[PDB]
Amino acid sequence: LLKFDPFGFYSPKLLSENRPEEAMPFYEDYPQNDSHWNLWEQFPEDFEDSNAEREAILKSNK
Amino acid sequence: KYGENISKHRSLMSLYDLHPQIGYQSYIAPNSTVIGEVTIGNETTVWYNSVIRGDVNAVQIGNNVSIGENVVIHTAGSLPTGQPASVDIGHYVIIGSKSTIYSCTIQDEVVIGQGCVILEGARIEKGAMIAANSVVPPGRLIPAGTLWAGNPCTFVRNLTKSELATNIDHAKKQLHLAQQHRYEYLPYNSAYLQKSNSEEDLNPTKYDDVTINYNFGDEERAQENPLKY
Amino acid sequence: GDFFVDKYNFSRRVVDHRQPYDLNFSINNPVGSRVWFKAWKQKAIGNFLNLVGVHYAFYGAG
Amino acid sequence: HHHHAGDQADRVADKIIWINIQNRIGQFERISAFEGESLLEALQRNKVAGIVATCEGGEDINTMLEKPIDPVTYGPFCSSCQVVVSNPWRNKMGNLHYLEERNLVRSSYPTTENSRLACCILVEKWMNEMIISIPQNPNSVYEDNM
Amino acid sequence: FLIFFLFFSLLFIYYLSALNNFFWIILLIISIIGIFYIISIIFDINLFKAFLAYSTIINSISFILLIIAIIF
Amino acid sequence: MKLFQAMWTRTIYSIGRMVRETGLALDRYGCKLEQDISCYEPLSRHRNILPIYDLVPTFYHSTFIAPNSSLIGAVYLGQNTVVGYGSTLRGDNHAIRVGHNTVIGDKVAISNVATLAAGIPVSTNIGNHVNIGAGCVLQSCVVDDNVTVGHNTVILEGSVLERGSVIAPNSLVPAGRLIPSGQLWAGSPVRYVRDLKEEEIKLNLEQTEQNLSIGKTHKSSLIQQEAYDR
Amino acid sequence: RQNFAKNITTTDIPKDSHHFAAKRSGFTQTEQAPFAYNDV
Amino acid sequence: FENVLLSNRKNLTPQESVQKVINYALLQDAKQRSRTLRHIKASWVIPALLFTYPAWYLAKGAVN
Amino acid sequence: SQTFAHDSFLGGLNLFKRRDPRFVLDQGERPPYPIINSNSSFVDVLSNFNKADFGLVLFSAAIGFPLSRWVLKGLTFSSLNYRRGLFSSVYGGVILWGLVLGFNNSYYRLNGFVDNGLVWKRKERKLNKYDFTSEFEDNSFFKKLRIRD
Amino acid sequence: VKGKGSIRKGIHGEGFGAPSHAHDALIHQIKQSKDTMDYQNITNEVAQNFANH
Amino acid sequence: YLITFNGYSSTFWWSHFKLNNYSLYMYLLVIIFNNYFLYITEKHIKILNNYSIDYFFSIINITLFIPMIFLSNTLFTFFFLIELVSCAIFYKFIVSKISFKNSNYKDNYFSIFSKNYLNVLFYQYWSSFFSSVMIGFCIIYLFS
Amino acid sequence: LFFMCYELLLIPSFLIVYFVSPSRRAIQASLYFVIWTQLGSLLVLIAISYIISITNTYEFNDLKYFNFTNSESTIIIFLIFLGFGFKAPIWPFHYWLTKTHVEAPSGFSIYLSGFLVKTALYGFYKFNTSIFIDIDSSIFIAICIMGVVDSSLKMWGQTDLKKLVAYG
Amino acid sequence: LYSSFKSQYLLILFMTILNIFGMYFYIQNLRFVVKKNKSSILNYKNYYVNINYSITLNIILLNFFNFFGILFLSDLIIILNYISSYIYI
Amino acid sequence: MLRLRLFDAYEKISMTFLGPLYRRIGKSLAQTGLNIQQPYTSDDRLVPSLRNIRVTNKIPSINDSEFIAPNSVVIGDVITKEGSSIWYGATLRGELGPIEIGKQTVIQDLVNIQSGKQNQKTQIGDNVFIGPNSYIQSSKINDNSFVGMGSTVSTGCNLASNAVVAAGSVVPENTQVPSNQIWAGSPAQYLRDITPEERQVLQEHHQECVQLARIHAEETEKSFREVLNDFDRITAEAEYDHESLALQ
Ligand SMILES: CCCCCCCCCCCCCCCCCC(=O)OC[C@H](COP(=O)(O)OCCN)OC(=O)CCCCCCCCCCCCCCCCC
Ligand SMILES: CCCCCCCCCCCCCCCCCC(=O)OC[C@H](COP(=O)(O)OCCN)OC(=O)CCCCCCCCCCCCCCCCC
Ligand code: FES
Repeated sequence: LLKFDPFGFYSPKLLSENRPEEAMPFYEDYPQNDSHWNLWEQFPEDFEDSNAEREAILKSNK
Repeated sequence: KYGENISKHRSLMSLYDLHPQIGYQSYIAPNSTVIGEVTIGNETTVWYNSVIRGDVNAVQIGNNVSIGENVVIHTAGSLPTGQPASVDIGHYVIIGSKSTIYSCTIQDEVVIGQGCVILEGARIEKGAMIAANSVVPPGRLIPAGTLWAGNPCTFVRNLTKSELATNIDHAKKQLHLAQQHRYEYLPYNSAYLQKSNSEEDLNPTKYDDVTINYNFGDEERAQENPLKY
Repeated sequence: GDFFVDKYNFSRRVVDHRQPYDLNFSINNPVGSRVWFKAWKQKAIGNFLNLVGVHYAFYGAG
Repeated sequence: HHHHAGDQADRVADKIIWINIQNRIGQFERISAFEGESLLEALQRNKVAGIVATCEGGEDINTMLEKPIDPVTYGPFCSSCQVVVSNPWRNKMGNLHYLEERNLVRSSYPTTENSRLACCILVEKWMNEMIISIPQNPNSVYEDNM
Repeated sequence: FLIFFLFFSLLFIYYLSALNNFFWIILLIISIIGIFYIISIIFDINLFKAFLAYSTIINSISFILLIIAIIF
Repeated sequence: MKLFQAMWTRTIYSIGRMVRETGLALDRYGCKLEQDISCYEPLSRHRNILPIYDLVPTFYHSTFIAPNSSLIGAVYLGQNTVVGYGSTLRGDNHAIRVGHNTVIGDKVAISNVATLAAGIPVSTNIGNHVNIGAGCVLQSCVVDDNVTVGHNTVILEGSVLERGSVIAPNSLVPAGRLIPSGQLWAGSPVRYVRDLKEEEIKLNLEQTEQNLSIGKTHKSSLIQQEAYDR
Repeated sequence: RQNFAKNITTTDIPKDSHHFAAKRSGFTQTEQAPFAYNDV
Repeated sequence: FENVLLSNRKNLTPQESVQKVINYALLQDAKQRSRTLRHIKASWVIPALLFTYPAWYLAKGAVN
Repeated sequence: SQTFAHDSFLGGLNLFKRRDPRFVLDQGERPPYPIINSNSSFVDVLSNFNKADFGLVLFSAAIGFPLSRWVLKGLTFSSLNYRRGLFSSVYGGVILWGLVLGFNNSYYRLNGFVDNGLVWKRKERKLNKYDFTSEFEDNSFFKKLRIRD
Repeated sequence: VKGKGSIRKGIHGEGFGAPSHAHDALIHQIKQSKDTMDYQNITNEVAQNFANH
Repeated sequence: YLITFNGYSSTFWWSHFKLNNYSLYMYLLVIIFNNYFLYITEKHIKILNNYSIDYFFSIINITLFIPMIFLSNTLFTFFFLIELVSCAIFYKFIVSKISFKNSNYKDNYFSIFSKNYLNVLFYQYWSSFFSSVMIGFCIIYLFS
Repeated sequence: LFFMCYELLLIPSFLIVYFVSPSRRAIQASLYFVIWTQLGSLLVLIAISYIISITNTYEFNDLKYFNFTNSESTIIIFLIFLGFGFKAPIWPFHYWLTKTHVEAPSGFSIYLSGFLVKTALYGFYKFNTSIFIDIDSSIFIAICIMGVVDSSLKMWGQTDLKKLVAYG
Repeated sequence: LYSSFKSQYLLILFMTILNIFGMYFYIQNLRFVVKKNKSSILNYKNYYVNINYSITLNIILLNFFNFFGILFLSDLIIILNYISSYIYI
Repeated sequence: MLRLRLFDAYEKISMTFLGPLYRRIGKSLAQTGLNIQQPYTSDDRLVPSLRNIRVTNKIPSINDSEFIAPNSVVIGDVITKEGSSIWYGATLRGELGPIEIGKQTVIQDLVNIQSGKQNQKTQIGDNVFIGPNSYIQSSKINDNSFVGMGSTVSTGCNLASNAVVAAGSVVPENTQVPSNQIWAGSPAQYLRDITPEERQVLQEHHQECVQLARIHAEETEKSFREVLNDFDRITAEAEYDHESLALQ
């Protein structure tokens, strides 16, 4: 209980959230709150998301 | 003998009344090959460039199985212990890419790492995990809910219920990817329209009596699998 | 020949090798023709030889 | 298993329970089973003849293979997985469940006092070298021949 | 159900309605005996086609009760 | 307006799919009426360029793509990139980006995991002048610049191979690992072996350039035999 | 299981990249490979 | 627009190069996810606009 | 409601025009049209054959061909001779059914059940007290199926 | 094997049943000795048939 | 034919059959349901063929005569119509397929005894016999 | 329409218990819930059938313009009380509630105890208020008080918190 | 409803007994539908499961008239009462 | 017979008129639907046969092989002897170095025979079995050698006659594998001398694989009409009674 710190305010928490083992996949850690009341991913308004890579490659091939 | 421009490869092939069977929502990649008596389950995804030979013995595969690319599954015909030498794969089995399966039993919720060789007589029990680039020696038992790694594989550590549920969830995620890949294919093959008429096509040297058509009643049959012949 | 449009052969045609064995039999010729009459006479004579009393009781009584 | 880190895997041959069978044609078989499975599952995996297994192991919840058997269980749903066990392992099994006995006595073919239902038998380590006989079981419905 | 049982009911309703003074008691006795005879039996079967047949039988007894109410 | 354009695109795509299905069904029906069997030929359905709706593979024409390879979904190949025979690049989940002058061996499977933690890209990014041996399995990795990967090597998700690194054949880089620059790593659990020398670096660069030239020769030979598109 | 996107676009995750320093030299023949991502 | 992956990053330390590649990959993944979400949400609004009034017509005709 | 003129080739379509959904009339109910021969014999019905019944036979012949083909669409493992024989038998059966329909139409015209070119001196006076169909039929296709609205 | 369903062929001969099935001693005797019985061999099947009778 | 049918509410062929609206509606309803079930049966038979021509010919004979029961104006003609229908139903039960092609290769050199066919025939035959004799006795005593 | 809307609450509830519940024992709990609540629904169905057949109407004012005899009113009140007490639940018809609450998912257990039983109460109130009943309600009062006592005396012997809340 | 209209309380009681017993007889099998995994009950034609679209459409129509058939039962009642009205007139 | 004449006339009309008309309309509709769906779609192609690919003057000599998979890849100077088998997904690149496959040699599924050096002959002897998912690199594999599935024979390896590499083993570069010895492990090391029983097992495995390749060659090399006849035969067997089987 003393070392328990899942939110990383007292014990620093990796963005990777865990060190994967040399025999396990890099699965995320289960969150403390498993709520599924999540919206779709929120992007900022006026977000430029055009497929610039594909457009550039097509321009080169054109 | 082997000189032609159009490939003769068929994804599903029979061998002397050994007909493969495939369940609903199962995606066999057109680049993949399934031969002999192979019973694929419902919602099973065999990815590209994978070979499944149920020729010398049958191969039963569970429902939510995901077989990766470059995976060779084949049977041995006989085992030293007298057990059935047929591949029996559990219902939520994630076989990693470039894997080899040689007439072994794999129970449900089993994860096989990429580049793993599971030899003859091996029994991977329910919930087990084999890390990538590992070889299970022939006739070896992997206890249920255990994590192994090595060549030959050695016990690493027991698996928690969270890890087991994570593997189960990873098994279920491939379904919608297979749905997208299926949706990219129309039920009617359009490749026949791109060929040129041949003398054999226009002038059949031999004729056969009219029998039941292989597509009889297909106007009433749902086109659930677009890759069906 | 081969009438390709884009990639589709509009003249694509593979003649079916599955035909009834009696496709060109004499009995399948239009009724009233000499070939059909020959085949039908043979069939009727064979049936009468197999069924003398049946033919008598059916056609003669009819 | 109580495996330790770095321990090698154990042989399947060392974990095999042997069932010696007398088939209806009076022929001696030797099949392999694993603890935790049912005798019906072992017999069907080994393609053992004589077991009709019309209901195919009964219900999937509150099964007869659980320890202890749930009181709300429906028990076996036919009398087609009948195997006559030998005396030692039959005594070790104990007394019949009431539903299993009801299904055994409601069989069109004669039974014995050592008769058990295969899908009601859970394979255990003490069932090694266990002798059973499998005379031909009755066919219940029109689809037993389908 | 559509022919045999329908003609059964019409025998009690239409064709032999003048004999309903004797039909009612026989139908009531048969209905009571069937209800109190099959309630236990429908719960000792273990076959799909037996389930279908007993569904048919239960519906037949219900409709016999209905025609008893009709001939009143 | 962007959602309206997406709706219009999907509506037009669905109308085209309906028209194509109707046409194929009509052709099959005429095939039936003609007593024809051309419609029943079990020709292979494999497509080396399989777009997942809007995830269309994109590559420069300088690339060599094996006819039996399978580029699915969002794949982005740089100039002169060589793709081996039987190699699969599944961009159905996330993009698979490959740099200029990169060689991918035969029977190489590259894919992406569903999700990863924060700061870890779920896309398989491969730098320029990378050489990948045959029989490799890459998952959501980041290989940067002139990296040599031995054959039968498995790179797991979250792995980062830095510029100028060599991984010996029949090895496995585990998930979330880092291979420092200018080092040789070997073994299924990858262990450090030695720092790369100038001779080794030059030999690896020469070998990957030779592989690029061999890929160009393969494309030239396949075009002549009518086994290559365009 | 959770399936949301950790790599949000509305803002940048506040991180400290200096707390953990990945090893880059002096590896032994039996040591494990370092970890690529060490931001906290 | 500059393609960081298809660029001359050899004038930097390997850590800087891999960090730039990671940042570029994250940005392009965000853009791709935005496009995929836009296309997915299009699969909702079209059925909502097209078939909702037929469904309401059916319900109204059946009820009142 | 108007009916197709009898003794034409569309007189058999009057069989599909019914003023009431009843199968038959009552015992003492007068038929819609004057009776020509209530005690009709088989040869009386044959003599009363006309263009309406011939048109019914022609309609059976025209619609019987696609129906026979549809029946044959389920035939397998059959030679060409048996296929042609089965088609001929089915087509002859449909034409015989058309002959039966024409015979029925002639019998009805004899009995006055359908239009026979005759009208009663005084029409039966009926009050359409219960009427759920007049407004529906006057604004729909079904005005052609119900006689006298 | 063509025309024999799931029955397979090994090296020194061809099987008489599906893989992992039960070899019948009576079938082996019939196939090997087509009509030759040196003596009326009383097997378990014959003894059980006599007992049933 | 039923839709275009016309006539008087009366009894035809020596009052052995009744042509009235209710009997004709019962005839039509029986035929309509027979058509629905035959349509579904065809859709099923295009999936897997476990039935022969004789089975569906027996079904054909049932559907032809089973609506004629509702036209009966007498218990005599009704008894004979149900005798014909019971013979057709016995015919249908007779032509059920006995053996199938299955993946059960364990029974090729052993005798498995399935008795459902004989049980069906026995019970149908004896129920028909008892019903027929009781209906005949009832007819004889109703004539009295 | 009142009776039908009362009757439409069974299928979604059984579907929630049968498919959303994680416990393996919840299948039998769903069966018990269905059979008990449907026996109560059958009793209420008999009562409403009496009401509709005797006075051919569907309006409470039309019920106000009609009087039921003593026997008919007694039968109606007994039937409605017993049915809505099957759904209430009342002693001894709370076995289904105990089993379901122990085995149902927590969300449905919140919804089952919180709301549906109140729909049963509303149905009973609407049915009994519109009909003149001349019998003594002491039997029904005794049944309700016996239910209260029986539920209260069993709270000490419950080590399961959800079953204790069910008894409450 | 008709038994109450005909004033048959005993017949109503026996109908209720039969209905409740048969109802548990039917819903008892709903417990058996729980399976540890998805089943394989479809015939295989051309190496894939044969799903008959015509039978599926028939089941769709029957399901519509089974779920929402109470909304349209009045027309069936009218048709059946009209048919039955000919029995004595 | 007027009915039969009408039947024949409509058969001729339907075929010779409706067939071509419906086919033309369907092809036009399919083409325009494909055009509408572009570019967010793909169409079925004609998959090239890559099992006889030549490079400049390097032309395969594989006509003696008893089985070559339709989806296998054989490029360049690859010379195989009589009875050779190359299975599904295998890749033999003779441009990077000559490949010499011996008599009765089995190269199983997804085996990559690729030369590490620019021009080095990869010489596999007679009666040699190579397991699936193997990787052979510029090696000399002598006669009657066994290579297990998932095995990697490196650049300089020399496998003597009757040498066994266990499945999953990776032979190090320049490693000489002696005769009648079994090696195993990711660093391949001498495991044990092979017993005669295991030798017989390996011989039977090789003969079984040779005959299985013969069967697969019989199956995979069927023409389109033969494949259609096989499909019809399978669908007929799906509905054949025991009486029909007895008749056959
Ligand atoms: C700028 C160009 C724009 C083009 C827009 C679309 C134009 C459509 C042109 C249609 C031309 C029709 C020509 C005559 C066809 C008559 C129908 C026919 O022959 O149907 C029979 C056939 C039966 O098929 P089946 O039972 O499945 O048997 C398969 C056998 N192997 O049935 C079939 O094979 C099925 C195909 C029938 C095709 C006609 C159906 C028309 C229905 C009305 C239009 C609805 C919209 C369809 C397209 C979607 C548009 C969003
Ligand atoms: C403005 C408009 C412009 C134009 C728009 C476009 C064109 C519109 C075209 C409209 C329709 C045209 C129809 C053409 C004729 C159709 C004939 C027909 O379907 O008849 C049905 C039949 C007629 O009934 P009826 O005449 O009363 O019966 C004989 C009485 N002598 O009825 C019967 O057979 C009734 C049978 C009653 C008994 C069975 C049914 C009730 C019991 C079962 C209920 C349902 C259960 C499922 C049954 C099986 C369903 C498959
Ligand atoms: S198989 Fe049914 S009781 Fe065991």
